[PDB]
Amino acid sequence: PCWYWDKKDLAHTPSQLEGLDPATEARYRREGARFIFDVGTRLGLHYDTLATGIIYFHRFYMFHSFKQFPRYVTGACCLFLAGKVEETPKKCKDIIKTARSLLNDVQFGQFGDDPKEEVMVLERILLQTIKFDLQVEHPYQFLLKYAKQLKGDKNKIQKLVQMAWTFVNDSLCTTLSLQWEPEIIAVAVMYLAGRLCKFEIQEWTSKPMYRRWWEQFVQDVPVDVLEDICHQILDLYSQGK
Amino acid sequence: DWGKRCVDKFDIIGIIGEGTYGQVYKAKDKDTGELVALKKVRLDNEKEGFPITAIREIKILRQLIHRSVVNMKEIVTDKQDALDFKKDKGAFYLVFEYMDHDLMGLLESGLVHFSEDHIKSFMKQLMEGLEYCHKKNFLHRDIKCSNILLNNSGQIKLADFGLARLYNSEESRPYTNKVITLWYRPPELLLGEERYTPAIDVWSCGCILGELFTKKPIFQANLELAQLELISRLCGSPCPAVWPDVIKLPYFNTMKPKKQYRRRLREEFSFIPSAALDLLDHMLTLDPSKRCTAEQTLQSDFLKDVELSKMAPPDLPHWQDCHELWSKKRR
Repeated sequence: PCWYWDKKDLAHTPSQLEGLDPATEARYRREGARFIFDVGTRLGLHYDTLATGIIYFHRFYMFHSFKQFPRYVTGACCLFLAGKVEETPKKCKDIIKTARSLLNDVQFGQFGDDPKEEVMVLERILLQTIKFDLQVEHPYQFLLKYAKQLKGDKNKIQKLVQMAWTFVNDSLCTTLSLQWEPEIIAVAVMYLAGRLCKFEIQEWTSKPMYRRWWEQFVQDVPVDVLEDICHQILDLYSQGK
Repeated sequence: DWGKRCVDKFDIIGIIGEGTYGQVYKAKDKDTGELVALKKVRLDNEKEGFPITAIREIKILRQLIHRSVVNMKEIVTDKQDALDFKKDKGAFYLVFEYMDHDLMGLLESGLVHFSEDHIKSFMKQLMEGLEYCHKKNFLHRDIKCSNILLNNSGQIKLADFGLARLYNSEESRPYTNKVITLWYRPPELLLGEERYTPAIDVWSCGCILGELFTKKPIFQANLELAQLELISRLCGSPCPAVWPDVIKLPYFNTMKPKKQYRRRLREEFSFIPSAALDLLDHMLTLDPSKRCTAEQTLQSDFLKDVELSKMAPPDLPHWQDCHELWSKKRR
C-alpha cells in the first residue's frame, strides 16, 4: 500500500473536510507528535521506536478526525504498538505512568475514565487503520549510510550529521513523513546541514564537479523538491524548535 | 488493506492446536476452495493486547514470500460492531498456507523412513528458505522439528516466525540469548552469547539433519549444563584450539563439561552417507565463525545437484506455489 501524498491533497484530511481550521490541525499534529517524542525518551526507548510511533500517528489521522479521537490518547496507543514493533516494548502500565506525569491535567483528561482501556482497545482500529503495515523506515538509517560513503574530514562530518540528525527529530512533528520516502528526507537534511555550515558536499564524492551530489545515493531527484523539504523545516525553527 | 475482510469468507474445518497466541484452526475458503491455516489472535486487554509474536510474524512474513516458507496470505477479523466500537473483544485471524504434518509428528511414529533422496530433497528446500531469511537478514531463532512442516507432495515449509527478529552485522544491541529450544540450541547460546549470528539457525538445521538419519533427536537434555556436555561428548569440547573466541563468552569458564573431549562426531554418525556426513560435520561446528552458512549448505556435495526443479517428472498438482503472492507483492 501507498503512504505518500502530494501537498495539494493534504488539505483534504477527514478532520478539515469536516470543517476544521487547518492551523489547528497543525497544532494538534505538532502537539501530538512532540508528545510521543517526550514520553518515549523518558521511558528510555530507542530513536527508531520513537519515529515509528509518530509516523503511525500522522498516518492514523489521515483517515480519522481529531474530534472522534482525542489527540493525546491516540499518540499513547501509537507508542504502545511501536514498542512491540521495533522490539523495544514497554508495558502499558509504565506508559500511563508517563501519561499523567508529563502532561497538563486537562490534557490528561483526553484519556477518559481508564487510560489503559482507552489505549488498549484503541489498538484494534489503529492496526486496521495502518493497514497492518508495521515495518517503517526513517531518515536516520539513510543519513548514516550516506555519511559513511563521504570521503573528507571526519570532524566536519561528525558535526555535519550531528545537526542533520537533529533536523530529522525536528521534521517528525510535520507531514514530511507523509510526503517523501525516508531516503529522500535523509538526502534533504544532508542538503540543509551542508548549506548552513557552508560545507560543499560534492568535494567528498567520486564526482566533485557535479553540484547535485545527491544523485549518487538517490535517482533523478530535483533540487527543487529538496528545497521544498528544507523550507517546511525552516518554519519550525521560526516558531517552535 | 488487511483486517477488513470477513471470517465468513472461510469455512472452518477443525482445531489444529493451541498456539503461541490463542489457537490454530484449519479452514477452507468458500471462494477458491483452497485450504488455509488460521491463527486466532484473541485480543486481551488489561494485559498487553496484540502479542509481539503475532507482530514479529506479520512484519516479517509480509517481506518473506518464498516456496519453502509457510506464507501469510492475509488477515481477517471477527464480525463488525459498526456501532460504538470500544466494546471490542473481537479477534484477528492470521491466514497462512496449510500443511498436514510436521517432521516431529511423522518421526514420532517410527514408521516413516526417509530415503536419502528425500533427505536430500527436504534439506535442499529447508536450507533454501533459511538462506532466503538470512539474505533478508531475519533470524528464525526457533527452528525445531515441530516447526518444520511437510505435505504429502513432499514440499517442506518452515513455520512459526513468532520469535524471529531482524539482524545487522554491525552489532547494534544485545539480544535475548535464552532463545531456541534447549535441544536445538547451539553451544554459543548455551555459553551466554547475547549478540549472536544467523549461524544459530544453521546449527538447529544440522541437529535436524542428524535426526532424519538417527530417527531420534541427537541432543536431548533437560538442563542447560547437561546439554553442553552432550554436545561436547559428540562435537568435542569448546576450547581455544577448536574455537578461538570462546574466552569472550560469559559462562564459559564457569559452565564446563566434565573433560576436554576429543571430537567424536564422525564416529557416532559413521553409518551416514559420506557427503551427508561432510555436511553434518560442517553444520555442527563449535566455533560459529567456522560453522557453515545456509548459502554454503546448498553448495555441498550432498545438496548441490539436488534437483527440485518442476520440469523433471513427476508433476505434482497439490504443490503450493508462491509466484502468485510474489507477483502480487508489488502492492
